[PDB]
Amino acid sequence: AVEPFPRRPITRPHASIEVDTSGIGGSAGSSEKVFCLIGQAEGGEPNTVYELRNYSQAKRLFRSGELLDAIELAWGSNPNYTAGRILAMRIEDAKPASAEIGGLKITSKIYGNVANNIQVGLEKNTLSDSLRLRVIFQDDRFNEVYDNIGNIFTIKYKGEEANATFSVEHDEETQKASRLVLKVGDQEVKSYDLTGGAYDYTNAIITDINQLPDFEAKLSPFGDKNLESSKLDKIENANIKDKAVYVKAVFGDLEKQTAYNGIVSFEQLNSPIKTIEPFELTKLKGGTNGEPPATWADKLDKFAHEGGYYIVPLSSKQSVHAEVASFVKERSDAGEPMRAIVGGGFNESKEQLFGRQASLSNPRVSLVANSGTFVMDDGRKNHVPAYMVAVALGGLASGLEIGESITFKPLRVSSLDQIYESIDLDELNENGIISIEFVRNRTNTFFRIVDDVTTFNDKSDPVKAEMAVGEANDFLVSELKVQLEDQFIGTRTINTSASIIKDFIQSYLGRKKRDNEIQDFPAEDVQVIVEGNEARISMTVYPIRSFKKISVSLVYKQQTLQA
Amino acid sequence: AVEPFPRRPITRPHASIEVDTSGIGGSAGSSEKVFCLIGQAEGGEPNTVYELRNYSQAKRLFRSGELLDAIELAWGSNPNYTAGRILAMRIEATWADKLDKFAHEGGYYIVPLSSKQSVHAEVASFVKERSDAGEPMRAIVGGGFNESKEQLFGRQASLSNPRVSLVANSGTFVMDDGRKNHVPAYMVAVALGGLASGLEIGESITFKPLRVSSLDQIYESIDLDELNENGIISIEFVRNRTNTFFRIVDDVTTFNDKSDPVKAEMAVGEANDFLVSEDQFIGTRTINTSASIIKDFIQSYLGRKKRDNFPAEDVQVIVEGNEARISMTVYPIRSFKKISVSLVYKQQTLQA
Amino acid sequence: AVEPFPRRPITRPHASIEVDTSGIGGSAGSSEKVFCLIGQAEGGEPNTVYELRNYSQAKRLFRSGELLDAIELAWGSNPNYTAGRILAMRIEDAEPPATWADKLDKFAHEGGYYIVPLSSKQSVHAEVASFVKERSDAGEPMRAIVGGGFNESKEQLFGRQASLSNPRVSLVANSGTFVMDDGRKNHVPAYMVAVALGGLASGLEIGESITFKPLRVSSLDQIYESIDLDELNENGIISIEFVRNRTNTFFRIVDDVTTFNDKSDPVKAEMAVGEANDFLVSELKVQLEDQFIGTRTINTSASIIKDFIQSYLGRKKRDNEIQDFPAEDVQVIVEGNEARISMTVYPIRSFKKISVSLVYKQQTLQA
Amino acid sequence: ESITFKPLRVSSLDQIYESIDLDELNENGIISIEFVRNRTNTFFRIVDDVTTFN
Repeated sequence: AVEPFPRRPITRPHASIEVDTSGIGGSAGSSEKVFCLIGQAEGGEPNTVYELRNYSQAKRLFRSGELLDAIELAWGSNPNYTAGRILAMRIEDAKPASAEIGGLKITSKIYGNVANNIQVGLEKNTLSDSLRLRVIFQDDRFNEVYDNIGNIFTIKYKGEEANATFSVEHDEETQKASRLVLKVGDQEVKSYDLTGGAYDYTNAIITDINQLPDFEAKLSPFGDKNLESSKLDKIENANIKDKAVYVKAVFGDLEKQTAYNGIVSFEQLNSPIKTIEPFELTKLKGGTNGEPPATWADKLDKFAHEGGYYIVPLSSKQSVHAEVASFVKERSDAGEPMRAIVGGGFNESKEQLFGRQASLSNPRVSLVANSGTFVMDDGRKNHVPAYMVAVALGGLASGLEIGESITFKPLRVSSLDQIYESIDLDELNENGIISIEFVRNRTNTFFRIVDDVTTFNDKSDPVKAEMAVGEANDFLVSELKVQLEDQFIGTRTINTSASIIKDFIQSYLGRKKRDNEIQDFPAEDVQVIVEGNEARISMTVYPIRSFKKISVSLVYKQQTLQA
Repeated sequence: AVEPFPRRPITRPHASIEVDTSGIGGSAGSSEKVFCLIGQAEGGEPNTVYELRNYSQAKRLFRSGELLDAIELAWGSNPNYTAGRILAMRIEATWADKLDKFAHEGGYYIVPLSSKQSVHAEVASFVKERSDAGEPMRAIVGGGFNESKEQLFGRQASLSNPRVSLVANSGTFVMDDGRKNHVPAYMVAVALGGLASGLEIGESITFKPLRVSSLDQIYESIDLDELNENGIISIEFVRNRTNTFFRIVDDVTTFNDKSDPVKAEMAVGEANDFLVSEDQFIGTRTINTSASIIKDFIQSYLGRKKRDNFPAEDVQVIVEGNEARISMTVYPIRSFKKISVSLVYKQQTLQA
Repeated sequence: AVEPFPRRPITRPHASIEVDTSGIGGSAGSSEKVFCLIGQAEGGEPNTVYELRNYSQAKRLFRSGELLDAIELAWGSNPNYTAGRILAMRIEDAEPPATWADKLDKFAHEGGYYIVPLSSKQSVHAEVASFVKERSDAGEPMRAIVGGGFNESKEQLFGRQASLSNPRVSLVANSGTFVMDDGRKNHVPAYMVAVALGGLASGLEIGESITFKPLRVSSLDQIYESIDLDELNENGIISIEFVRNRTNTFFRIVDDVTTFNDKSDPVKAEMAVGEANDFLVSELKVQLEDQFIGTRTINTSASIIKDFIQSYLGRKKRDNEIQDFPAEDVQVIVEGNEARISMTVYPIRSFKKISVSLVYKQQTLQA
Repeated sequence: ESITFKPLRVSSLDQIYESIDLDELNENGIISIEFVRNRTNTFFRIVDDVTTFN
């Protein structure tokens, strides 16, 4: 916008400035082909989608389940490309482990049966007049102790009068601290309202009370403790004259110090409220996975408006493949383009692959034929069903640039269960099924992805037959819609508007040409007509295409040499 | 209308502004061809017409029933076309009293989810009662799971009506849950009604594909001709290619007549239902006239106009009772059903 | 097609994209000839059609039988040309079959053009003749190649060519000895030579003749004299000539004359131009049908159909499947239900006569 | 100058209307606020400046 300085106008004689920032704002680059996986694993909150950037982060969320192996293959397969973000979700529902003891709810922050190995125990430190809390968990070699818990600050009375007592008033409605009262003799000397105003934090009371001559106050010796004064614990007539009485909050100190604890969260039982008391160490119970869900449809819905383009479900079940096919379809039609890549079981006959391809013909799904073995970063050599190979292909396709085909690219696989003859790869390709070719004619022998054909049979339209072209189309039309929306909708039809839109379109297509996301655009074909409430825009685009045939015609000719 | 500003009139000295807005009014275009369904469902409140806009909303209102499978087919046969609005009603016997509720819901094609011929006759009567009013409609219907040609002919003859079409074939659709759902032919009629609703105004379903997995019966060319000539729609299994697919043979209507396209062929009937139709000089300017000089005058006029911008053989004039009716012929857009190629082999002398 | 983005419409203020793919969508190339064989064999299930691509695949699906030799000759006899697909079917009753008409029908909607039956019986020849006629009339053009037994006189050959005078059958006179990749030399009936000729004809480009193409055989049992070959050529029987005057001796296929008795029309007499006609009509039919039927008769359709036909015929000219065409004879008339289309084609003919006129003349050299 | 597609600044909305819901209200001439979600940045648009007139 043009910005007025000052913002508030003036009607004296004055000067004013009007600054235009529109020349320097820039715009967003090409969208990330974020890659989506949905998988079983231990650990992590169910039905929650996690953005992931490092394998370390993944292995902290997910604990060695098949989802983590899939993430491993997804990043690790082709290291010469920049790593993308991953969106991961845990299929099964899983209860956290819990216990009830000592006036408290104890709850795990992890979910699943592992959480039943958590155990916690609470004891009196009779030296510091405090609690001491033990937390121990074996699967991570985790052990932490929190001590001097409960003491927050102290008051000493140093007047010459014999009688001086500390007291905190209940609020029976809420069980909060209503007021702080200091008594000397038969009267209050000073008192504070704790659940509102200037004294709603303990540190401010400590600051004020130290001004009074007879009283002095200090924080706990250990740590650094401050609380909303509402959480002060109920204390009556405590004889601050004889010794410096420690003021306490027990649950508040537990909450505050455990705030950064990643293993256990605590809540208090109720109204009457139970006194916090030490207890012999107890295990958590009842943490378990449920049965695997019969439908994934309502969970795949969670990826909606998570801005990621390729999905692989970690299952071989045709029902799951039809589910994800439908989800891809509905998100595409709603204007959030998607694709899915799919694979069979461990080793399934060529008839079964045609069966799947016929039962699931859709230009936004791809089926991977081969199954094989990978070598893991753990050093295992493991045997994996073909959908894990589809995970590897998805990681590659999300690593390649927009419209850069996975056709005829190396696959970092150790071996394949089926190695197909030339004619079998011909037939699988003709049926629109992706296969992996073992290249034996070279001295170095390696595995190539044969082609990026989609499961939609009709080769006639490249936007349907080929993944790369459909992807380039989807991103083209999506970035057109979103940018024309945010740039022009609601703007006034100024007499120049058609020229401005033409310049904007030519700028956009210039960028797409620069980045090798289109072959070219004939800029003379960009035409804009503005008529009343709308603009109609027309443009010609030559799409970018991978080579898939080369024909060489080689003609021998004689030559006469003389000297 | 022209708006006065101020709205109040004034007589003391003043200015007033009259605003002609009429140069800007719009939205005068057609309705879309909203699609209509009636049939069995769970969950929905019976005999209430619901607008539906996506399958999620359908599964939210209706559940666990053949109406939701119908809505699925209604958006699944035409994936490369706009998924428009659908109107649907759970019906919990006479059906007219229910069909009355659609009377002022602006939808053009209806399908009853039933094979019962009484239902089809009721629906044809409803379509008649609406279309003779200001709001045209059509219906599509189908048989059961397998009916003979003579049964189909008997049904078509009993249901012979220029706004009803019968579909013969039945088959299997792959649903989005992956179920191989075997369905009676009236669900194929739902699929065709969905396609016809998706197509443009006066496009035609002939030679469009049907995304169906298999058909219960495959008709050879003579049987396809028999059904077509009887005004029954049939589906061809295209076998002449490795890329086999299923093709809608024609958009014929159960009223078959060679003498009028508009009643024989559904798409031209729809065009007539949606087409749009588009200067005076008075005899006091002349002492006497006749149809001959009226014709020659209007020919000179339209000759001047077409020079600035009509064949004398194509304008008719009748004068009666101080009134002259001038009737032009006009040519609407049809769709090809026949291509005739005459191939002549010549031969040529080359020389060098 | 043209498609909206999004697919579901929006009412509130928005932008929407409409995208057209016709300019990049491909088109069907020139159709492929595929060769069909029906044979006595051991091996896979009878009365089903196998597509075969490799001799190894064939030698797994079939073994040790005349069908496998026929497949071998079909690929081996045309070394210069790309080895096409073969459609092969073992036949046995579920013992010798009385009739093959019950089984030939299983080829009907396969993508196959040339048939050879591996038998000498005239009844089988009539059956395949009827089948090829049936499928052609149905709109799936085919041809049959036919041959006799081990050794036959001209009388018997003329009798057979009487029994079948037909524009879609060709009779092969000669029988001979081949040499096989198994290191074997075997005398074979003339229909195995017909298998070789069908392999070559299906390998050759569309509209290219087998006349004067070489044939590869160890020997022929009947070496016909020049008058004998002229006699058989007049009777529309294909004969193999032993070239002897050249230093190199080899076997020519003399001519591609069909068994049809009237030579006045070459489209009926000669296999090559009949095949070119069949493919031209088939491709015109199927492409115009899927292109235009059901489309709106918009005012410009008279342009668009002419442009389509001119493009198609330009493509046919490019592949040398027609000689030429006049562009201005491509004419289209539109009436409310019907497109009426006119075209002229100059078809492509093989040279079968060359006449040289040589005029000796004097020149006066002087210096 | 129209308020359509101008931003609006609010901590939250109690009713988040779906796309079909917003189309319904826009057809009825009721102004509605759209929660933009597909962008990385999430913000509230004023959908349209339609008056209540039918």
